[PDB]
Amino acid sequence: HHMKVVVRVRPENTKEKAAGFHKVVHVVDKHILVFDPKDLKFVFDAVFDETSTQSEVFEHTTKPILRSFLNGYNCTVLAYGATGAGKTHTMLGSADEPGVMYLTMLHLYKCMDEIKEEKICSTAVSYLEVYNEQIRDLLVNSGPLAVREDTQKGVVVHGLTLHQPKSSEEILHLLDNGNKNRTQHPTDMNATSSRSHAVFQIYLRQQDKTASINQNVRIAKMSLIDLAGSERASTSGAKGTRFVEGTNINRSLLALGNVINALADSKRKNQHIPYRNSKLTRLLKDSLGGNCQTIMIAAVSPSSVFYDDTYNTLKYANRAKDIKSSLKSNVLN
Amino acid sequence: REIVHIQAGQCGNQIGAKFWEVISDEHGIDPTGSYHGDSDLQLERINVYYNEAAGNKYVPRAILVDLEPGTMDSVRSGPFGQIFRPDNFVFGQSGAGNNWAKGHYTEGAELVDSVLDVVRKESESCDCLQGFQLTHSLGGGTGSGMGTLLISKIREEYPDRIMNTFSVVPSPKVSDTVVEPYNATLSVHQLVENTDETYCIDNEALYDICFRTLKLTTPTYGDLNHLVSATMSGVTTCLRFPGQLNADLRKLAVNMVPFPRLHFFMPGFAPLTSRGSQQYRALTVPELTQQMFDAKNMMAACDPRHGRYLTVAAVFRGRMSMKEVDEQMLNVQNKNSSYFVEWIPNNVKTAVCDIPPRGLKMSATFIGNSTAIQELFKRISEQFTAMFRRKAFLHWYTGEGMDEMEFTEAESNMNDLVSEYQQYQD
Amino acid sequence: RECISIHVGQAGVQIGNACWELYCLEHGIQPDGHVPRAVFVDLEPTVIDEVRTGTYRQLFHPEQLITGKEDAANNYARGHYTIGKEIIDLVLDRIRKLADQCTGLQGFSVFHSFGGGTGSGFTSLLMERLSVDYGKKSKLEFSIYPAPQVSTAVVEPYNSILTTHTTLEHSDCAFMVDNEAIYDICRRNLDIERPTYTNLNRLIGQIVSSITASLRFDGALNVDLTEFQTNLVPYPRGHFPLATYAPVISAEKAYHEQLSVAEITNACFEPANQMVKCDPRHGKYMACCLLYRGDVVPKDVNAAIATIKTKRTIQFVDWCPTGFKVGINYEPPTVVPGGDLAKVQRAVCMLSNTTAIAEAWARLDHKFDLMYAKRAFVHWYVGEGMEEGEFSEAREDMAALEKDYEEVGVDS
Ligand SMILES: CC(=O)O[C@H]1C(=O)[C@@]2(C)[C@H]([C@H](OC(=O)c3ccccc3)[C@]3(O)C[C@H](OC(=O)[C@H](O)[C@@H](NC(=O)c4ccccc4)c4ccccc4)C(C)=C1C3(C)C)[C@]1(OC(C)=O)CO[C@@H]1C[C@@H]2O
Ligand SMILES: Nc1nc2c(ncn2[C@@H]2O[C@H](COP(=O)(O)OP(=O)(O)OP(=O)(O)O)[C@@H](O)[C@H]2O)c(=O)[nH]1
Ligand SMILES: Nc1ncnc2c1ncn2[C@@H]1O[C@H](COP(=O)(O)OP(=O)(O)NP(=O)(O)O)[C@@H](O)[C@H]1O
Ligand SMILES: Nc1nc2c(ncn2[C@@H]2O[C@H](COP(=O)(O)OP(=O)(O)O)[C@@H](O)[C@H]2O)c(=O)[nH]1
Ligand SMILES: [Mg+2]
Ligand SMILES: [Mg+2]
Ligand SMILES: [Zn+2]
Repeated sequence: HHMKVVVRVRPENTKEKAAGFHKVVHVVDKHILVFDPKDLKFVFDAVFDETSTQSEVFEHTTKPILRSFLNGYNCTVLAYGATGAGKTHTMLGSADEPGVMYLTMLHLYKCMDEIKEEKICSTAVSYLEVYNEQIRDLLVNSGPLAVREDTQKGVVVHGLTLHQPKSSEEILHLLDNGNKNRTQHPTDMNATSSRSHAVFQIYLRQQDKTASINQNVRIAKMSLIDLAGSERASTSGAKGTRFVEGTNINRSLLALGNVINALADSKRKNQHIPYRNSKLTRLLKDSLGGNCQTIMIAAVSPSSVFYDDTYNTLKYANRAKDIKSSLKSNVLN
Repeated sequence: REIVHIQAGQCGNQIGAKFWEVISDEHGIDPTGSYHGDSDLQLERINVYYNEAAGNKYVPRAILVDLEPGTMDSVRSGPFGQIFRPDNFVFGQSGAGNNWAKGHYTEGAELVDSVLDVVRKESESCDCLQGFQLTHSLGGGTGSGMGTLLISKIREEYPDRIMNTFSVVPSPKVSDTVVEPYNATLSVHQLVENTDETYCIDNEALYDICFRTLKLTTPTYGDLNHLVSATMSGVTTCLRFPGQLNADLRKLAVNMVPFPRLHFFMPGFAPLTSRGSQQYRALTVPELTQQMFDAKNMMAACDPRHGRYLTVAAVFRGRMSMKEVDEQMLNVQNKNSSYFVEWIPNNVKTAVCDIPPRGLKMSATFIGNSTAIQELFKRISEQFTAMFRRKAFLHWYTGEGMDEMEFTEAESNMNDLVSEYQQYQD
Repeated sequence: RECISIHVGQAGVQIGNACWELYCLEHGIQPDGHVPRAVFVDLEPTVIDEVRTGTYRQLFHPEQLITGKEDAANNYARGHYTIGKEIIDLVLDRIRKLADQCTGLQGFSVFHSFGGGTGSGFTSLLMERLSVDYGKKSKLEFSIYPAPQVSTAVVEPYNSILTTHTTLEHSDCAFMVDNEAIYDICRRNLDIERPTYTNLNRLIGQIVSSITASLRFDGALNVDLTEFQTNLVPYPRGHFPLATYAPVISAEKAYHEQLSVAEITNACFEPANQMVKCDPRHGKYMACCLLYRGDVVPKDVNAAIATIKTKRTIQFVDWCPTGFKVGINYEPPTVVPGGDLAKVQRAVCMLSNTTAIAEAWARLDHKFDLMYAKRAFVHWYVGEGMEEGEFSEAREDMAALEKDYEEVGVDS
């Protein structure tokens, strides 16, 4: 159905305490939120409170992943929100906390392990970034790998290395290499800003076997998206590489925002939603556009500077809610 | 502000001789001579196309990129041919084979670094760079392959500075080459994704507009090229003049591209009257908009009457009322509300220079972003599949280190580019 | 006492050269006399260069002529954020260097052209940085808002919904002169299908002279600049009166010139004479500052206005008993030696807030939506340090300007 929108907040930050300013968004109930000035009541499929932990985001986020994986439906996950707001603390985890990427990989590994015999999966692991709208493999560090389409259509990056999980932990070790391998530079706003969008996919051919020979396989790729946080001109405050990087992030997010509006109405008519606008949205065309399910974790936070960021995170929630996907089967023979 | 022209391939070169033949007289620059300029205004802004060295030798700041010696050796051995500093000639005495793959991957790919070298010597000239002019044909090796590479590298070195492209899209009726859609579909692919302003010209749309709108019975190439070079002077150099309302490449870009594809335009000149007789001087202004907005008179092949507009830019250059200009444009927008798209309240971008084309009273360059150009990338994309299906002359590409997926890619891309353009015709 | 001026954008500079021309022309200060009291800002050198090349060349300091050799761009974002940022400091420095030299000033008469790049975007932050550095003054911005059908830029509304929202919280009183509804005056009230831009500029160059020039000049009923925003703005929105002139007669054609007060005042409220396509279609006036100049008896006025107060088809607002600031000056107008302006011995430069701009704003807002509804030229601003925020959140802004200009009138 429609992608599920989850609103995730972060404990009061030094900045928030210093403002002393009401929380931007306060949840009356975990699902119900009130946004600041006015008399704004939003409802979601789910929301999380500032008290609500990453481990609540874990359970809630991974349950639709379990469903989609047993269905064979590709899982996509979008962490959206500005820098600072909690995309990495959700996705990566806190340092202490297991992250959603580890918990969903443990979850996937669980889905295959629970039933090894019917479901024999191969996992291939493909961690990439989108930096300056160039795609690079994080695991093989090289020049940006050429973008191709498949013979039919759908955009694939050739040369994204695969690995199979030796253990669950071994993916974390390689994935931390992928997490350093994305471009990062410190900012005033973040201890470390992601300069790029990061996309952990895996290629799971999961042969279900029947009779002597074989049944159908379900094919899932799953996708963890750590978007870069948006910045602004006045927020960047630095020209040069910092501006061009920040403007390159902002063009890609606009392209994505146009895609979401076009899906909601103009795609219901036709092709029009512009998958072409970014490298991410070209690969996302066969990922989301090819199959359900997606989930967006809109990270917000209660700072006053994050007001434009978080408000436009919740505007993005309305846009992603306005997106209805049908569920779509994914089967190979 | 500034720009640095680029003469990719023979055609883009041959035209370079005509673009610079013109512009120089539009700037009083004799062969190696200086500014003889009949006025004093044709000099406060020249820097856009030249450099100061001697004090009489303002050299054109272009690049001459070609794998065929005999070509640049005809442009350098003729009229204004002795104005380019020899450093500008980036030749490739290799076999300039008519293959897009031979000028983009195998033979052009070597000569590129010795080009980028100079494109940087000229960009790091002085003041502030605006962008680069690019001339070429989408129907050959050194044009569509090597010249499309030159830009894919330029757009990585300065994703800030603009990129105007003057492409000679393969004319319908007769193709002046055989693999044409191969060299073409492969370059348009690069164009849609690097340059951000393209002005597509058709050797036969010109012949028509040059044999019926000029009673000219023997339209040599020098003429076609001359006509084209007349528009690209009303675009750039022109707006680097004063005006009641002036623009510049960005205004033209920032008013004309609703969607980042880049979009391709269709230039049209204003006073296009045969010599002696037709010198009717019916150029008050309603006669220029009469001109520019007709079907015929669009240097493109396609007819605007076959598809809405997204933007228009009447870049006038000749003293006129900002009322009889800004007015006329309106009635034009209402007589043809049918074809003009609606989700843009004012499609038209009126622009007004002061000084006109040297010897004329009043002109106006037209830069139309119509959805009608859909019916050309259709054409090209058809000719592709009809021959790509049988891999026709494909062994000349693969045998040069190409890919069977590379042709697939370009067609599909540029074939999608057709799709999108229809999304606004509706 | 004084009022600096900041002519921003090519157009705000062309109008600036013109208003600046009419000045010395009525003050006996030829090409090379005193010193101006203003600055000139543009991100396109070639235009401010027309003030450096053309007439009035040496009447300026190369210090009050700011340029950014770089790029203009017909987009707000670039001109506000990205590019126009780099210049602002330097710009400010002059309106802080020129603001210091004087003696107890009153404000800055800003000149900008709403739907431009340098005129929209840059000034948006210039006025921005002023309302903080001198919140204790007058900020009267003289705008040339978008022609109602004869716009130029394709994006115009993007640039003018963004200059309005950013300046709104920063101006004191925004004068407005519509470029197209002036051409009607050049066609209908002067007869000429040859109106160069150089003429509309002579005309605003006139109405404006009535504002500062002659009013800061002694008279029988002086009107400070503060007096305006006081007697002219009912509410803190940087409210936008309309400029109008009376003896807009042709200096060649007709000649009834001798058109005693009783006539020139009635010629202001007829909608075909108001430098604005905001024809009083319903818009109740709420305050008018009739600036007269020349030979005018205060009874002729305190009677020629009384007749008007009782025309009722001129319906003033309810909550406004009397909304007529009579400003009388002495020195008659001063027409260009041989332009096309009549040359009378009296004029009426009436300006006013009308509920009428409830229209003009509406029609300009609706424009914006049609393109924003498809993002049109949005990628041109986002790529220039803006967001879905500043558009959608400046749209919501003017939305409460369609409701504001509705609620302050139409109701009792
Ligand atoms: C006596 C007289 O007035 O002669 C005119 C003339 O007869 C006409 C027919 C000219 C003539 O143009 C052509 O015949 C022509 C030939 C090949 C391709 C295209 C056009 C003219 O040759 C062209 C020439 O154009 C210019 O001088 C412009 O500055 C033009 N220059 C060039 O194209 C140029 C030509 C040779 C060498 C260097 C420059 C220009 C236009 C736009 C931007 C920059 C420059 C003009 C007015 C004339 C002649 C000389 C007969 C016309 O063309 C132009 C571009 O103005 C053709 O229709 C117009 C109307 C003119 O009245
Ligand atoms: N009255 C009057 N209006 C003018 C004049 N020049 C331009 N305009 C109007 O102002 C707008 C044009 O703004 P532009 O000249 O495009 O831009 P700008 O505001 O100078 O700044 P940039 O976009 O960065 O160049 C249009 O609506 C014109 O009709 C002028 O001299 N007088
Ligand atoms: N819910 C959370 N609980 C506690 N602290 C958090 C939480 N979420 C984020 N923070 C902290 O806030 C800071 C920024 O979080 P981070 O996840 O890196 O932001 P981001 O949204 O991904 N930034 P960027 O890549 O530039 O987008 C880090 O120090 C996090 O540990
Ligand atoms: N207008 C125009 N077209 C030209 C000229 N020369 C070649 N062409 C066109 O260019 C195409 C051929 O490509 P060509 O320029 O020979 O390629 P290259 O030289 O190998 O890069 C044909 O469609 C020709 O009509 C010219 O001087 N003017
Ligand atoms: Mg982050
Ligand atoms: Mg300008
Ligand atoms: Zn008389």
